[PDB]
Amino acid sequence: GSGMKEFPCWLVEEFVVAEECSPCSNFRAKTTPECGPTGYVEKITCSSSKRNEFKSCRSALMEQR
Repeated sequence: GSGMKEFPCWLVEEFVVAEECSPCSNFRAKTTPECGPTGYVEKITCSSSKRNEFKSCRSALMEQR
């Protein structure tokens, strides 16, 4: 309707994967869209204002023997 604008910090700031992405519970994924393609969401912090966002990463490459 109005056109609310909501964005992350990694899109406008430098982020650092501090916490690898992991599976999303029944509510974790149902609420987070990042759990759609990979289903695993990591925790990246932005050096700018130290902001931790919920991103999605590949687990098959992060840790797959």
